[PDB]
Amino acid sequence: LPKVSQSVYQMLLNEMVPLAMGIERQISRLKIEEHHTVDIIRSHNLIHELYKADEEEKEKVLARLRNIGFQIGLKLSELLIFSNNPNLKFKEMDLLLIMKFICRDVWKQIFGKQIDNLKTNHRGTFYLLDYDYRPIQSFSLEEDAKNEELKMIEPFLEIPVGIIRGVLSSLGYSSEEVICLASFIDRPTDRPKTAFPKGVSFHVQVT
Amino acid sequence: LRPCFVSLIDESDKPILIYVPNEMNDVLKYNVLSNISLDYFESALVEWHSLDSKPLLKSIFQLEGVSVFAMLIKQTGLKIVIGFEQKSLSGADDEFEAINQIFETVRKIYIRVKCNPLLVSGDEKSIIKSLERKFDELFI
Amino acid sequence: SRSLKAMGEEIWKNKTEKINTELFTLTYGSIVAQLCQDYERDFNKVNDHLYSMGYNIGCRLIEDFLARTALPRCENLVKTSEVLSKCAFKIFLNITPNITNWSHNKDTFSLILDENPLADFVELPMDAMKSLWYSNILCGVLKGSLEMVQLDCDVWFVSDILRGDSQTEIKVKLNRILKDEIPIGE
Amino acid sequence: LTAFVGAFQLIKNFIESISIEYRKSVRLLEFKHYFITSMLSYFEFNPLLCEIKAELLMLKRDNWVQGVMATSGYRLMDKNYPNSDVKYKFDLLKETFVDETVFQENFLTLTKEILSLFNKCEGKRQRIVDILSIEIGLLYYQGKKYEEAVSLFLSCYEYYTQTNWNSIGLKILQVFIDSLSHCPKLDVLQIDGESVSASAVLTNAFLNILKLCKDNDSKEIWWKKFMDLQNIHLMYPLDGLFEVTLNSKVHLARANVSAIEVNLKSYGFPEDISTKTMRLSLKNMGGDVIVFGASDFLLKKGENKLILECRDIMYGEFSLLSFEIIVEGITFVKEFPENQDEFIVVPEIYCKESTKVLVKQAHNLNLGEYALELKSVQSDALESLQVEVEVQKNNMKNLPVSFSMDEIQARKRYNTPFENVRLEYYLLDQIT
Ligand SMILES: *C(=O)CCCCCCCCCCCCCCC
Repeated sequence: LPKVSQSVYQMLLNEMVPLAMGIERQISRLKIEEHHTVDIIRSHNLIHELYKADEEEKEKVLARLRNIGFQIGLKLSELLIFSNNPNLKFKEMDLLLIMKFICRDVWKQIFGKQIDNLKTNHRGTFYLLDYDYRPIQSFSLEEDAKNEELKMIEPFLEIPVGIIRGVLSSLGYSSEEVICLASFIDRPTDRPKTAFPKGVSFHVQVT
Repeated sequence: LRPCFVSLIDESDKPILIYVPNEMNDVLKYNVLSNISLDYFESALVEWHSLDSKPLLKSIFQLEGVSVFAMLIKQTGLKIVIGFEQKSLSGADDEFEAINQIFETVRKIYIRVKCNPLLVSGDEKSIIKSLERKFDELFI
Repeated sequence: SRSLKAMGEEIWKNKTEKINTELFTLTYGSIVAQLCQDYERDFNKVNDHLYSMGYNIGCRLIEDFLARTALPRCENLVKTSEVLSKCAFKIFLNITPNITNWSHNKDTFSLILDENPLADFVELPMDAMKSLWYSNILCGVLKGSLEMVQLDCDVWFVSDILRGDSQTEIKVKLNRILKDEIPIGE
Repeated sequence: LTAFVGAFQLIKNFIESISIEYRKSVRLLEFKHYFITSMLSYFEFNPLLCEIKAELLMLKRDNWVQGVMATSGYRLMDKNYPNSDVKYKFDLLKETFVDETVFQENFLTLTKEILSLFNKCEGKRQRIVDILSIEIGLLYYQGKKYEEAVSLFLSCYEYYTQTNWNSIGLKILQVFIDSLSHCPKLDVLQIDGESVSASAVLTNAFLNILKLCKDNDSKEIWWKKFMDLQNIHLMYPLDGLFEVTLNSKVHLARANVSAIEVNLKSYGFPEDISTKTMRLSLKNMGGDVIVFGASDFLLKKGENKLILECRDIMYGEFSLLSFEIIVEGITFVKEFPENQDEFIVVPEIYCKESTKVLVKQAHNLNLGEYALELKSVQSDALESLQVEVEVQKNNMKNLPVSFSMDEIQARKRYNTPFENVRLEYYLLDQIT
């Protein structure tokens, strides 16, 4: 079956925060393509601009990238249901089976590795813990400025949240009862020290 | 082994599309058959697959010279129901598998058209036209 | 050393990870869909923003293509066309564009996309049938890559199967071979 | 119970197989009907029990109607069948269909029995119940017993048009309208309570078929049947017959009237309509409201752009509230949504040949004697004019003015024209 290179995919999947930030500039470096002078701006410039723009524009870009991830997850859902053919139902009240499916197949198809262990409230919310989080395994600023790194690298945590939201959509629960938040609160228990120090945690709320 | 009508219904019993592959009152009859058919998915008369994680096919009923077959997609709530004639069937396993092959072909068409990343959010006027174009392209 | 054929198959078979092309198509489709969505369907110059997208992508992809292939700096249009046609696409997208429509005195040529994984399944709306390109990122990436290989080219789309034309063609006309810089020590 | 179901898939698969394989046999239906009625003999004591019996007897009656239609040719309503060249002789039961009269009654009896059996299946199966009920309705319509048909259809008056079953809606509505039309009086009917008027239900059904049916130009029959036949003021959810867009924005049209041009695509009706009055409402952020309306307009068939004039205007920002058309008898309304942030402004357009009142602080005055001056540009000939001036409270509980030294007056309404007049003023405490 046809394939495409993981490197170009990983880079493209990384690079929407500059897209989601520059679209805002166009809504609210000169050069000529053929006859008319278009303007282009770098990626790290827009990452820093998002880091220090202001709160409402930051929230707008966060919801922007959440919409992108929602589309991706919702739209890849039907493909995964066709191909893998799991044992789910349309609105299964057993959230554990849905979360097992997302942990086993969706992430195996998007990223290269199965997601790590998960908590089980059995009543309300769930936690999804990822270690070393492939797309941003090669990000950094400085030897000392680690505090700014985690605050600047925040919006890149949205596209998997959007993926989870979208996969839950078109599988029963809509985007009015479900909310999810990403964070770095996961700590490396005993794993080998990779480039990025902190794993990520997706806290998923479903009533 | 042409189909007399093809019906796609979503989770909410909103009929997505009840195409007839061209009498002036035929779409009427096929709609009545489809509406009668849509109930059996929530019926204890026949046990659905619930095994091996595969869409399982059954012959649901048959009225007034139209053999109607159906699929419930467990993991999405999509419902496919398409008809066939008495006078174009033999009933052996080879045809029972060929009609199944037609079923996956139809579901490919629906996936492809709904998967087009230019549908704005929910435009039924666009979805219906695209599905109708694909069905015309196939059955002709 | 070895032919570009052997190089392309060797690098593609055993020196790169893989994913399903459907998922890459899905991602790029999501990008273009939302750019259509949040921009009042201004197809006249959503293409410009997609060009900026593609340029920013390609300028930093070239560092990886050269990292794997390790070819010398291309000098003439013949070798640039050969390498782009034969290995540059084969590493990433696993396709082999065909080259025809050679211009006068070897200053321009055309990439024919026989199969476009970026558009495995699309039916554009009626208003887009003569406005949008949907694959501007590809030529943007090409120009960005050639910028870092230090040869400037005007690259644009002549035709697309999506709009209705018979085949998808990308003219890649060179403009000038800008030279290396020197220290400005007086 | 587990035996009963498995027996039913067994018999259903067997009848399927024997029907498909035993073809060309002239005695097929003869065998099949007696087979069905014999096989039915074992279930006689649950919801599943009633379901199975009803389904089997439904198969029975369907084969029955197939046989009688093939051997007799009398169409039952309109359900046509594949015209097989080979002839089938279903003649051993030539008692229920020797005549076309008792035939319909017998089929009605079978349908009613099946309806009862399905209705005794708790509540897990309503669809075939509803379809069968409308089959009884069509049988009554064919039998020309419209009094019962209209009463039966009053239940499912409008069920299959919001569920996107447009063809089913088209049949049920057209037959309902026809049945209501032919019989003379039918002057009082009730749906689920107080009797709704015959005119109201009739025009509701007519407008529903007009908005639902789409046949380019052959709905002219329904158009003529509406405008030749038959009031109470009635509102409606406009969406379906007309679509409205805001072309451009406000501009001057005449001396002292703002005007806004708008285009509307009309395709609910096939021919032209003389609307007596049209009105667009633009709500204000504070809460105020205004109206734009141009009356006695012949709406062209298709797409047309017209200018709406306004008389009373409050300069500022507005959000559109509701659009409306008043046809002779009916008032279509389309209420726009709320919190759009797509506000349209109404700027202070100024013209030479237009009457206006100007208010300002007085030019010449004494110290500590505050006042105001009112002018009137182009006072000229004016039949009448009244100007009302009042103050807004600011502490949100103050009123920093009195037009007197005794009472706290905050208004003085004129009744006569003026070229220039000096209004008086007295500050309360300190306001700037
Ligand atoms: C001399 O060495 C010239 C080398 C040719 C430049 C390499 C071009 C790399 C870019 C190919 C297209 C990548 C796919 C973009 C779509 C996402």
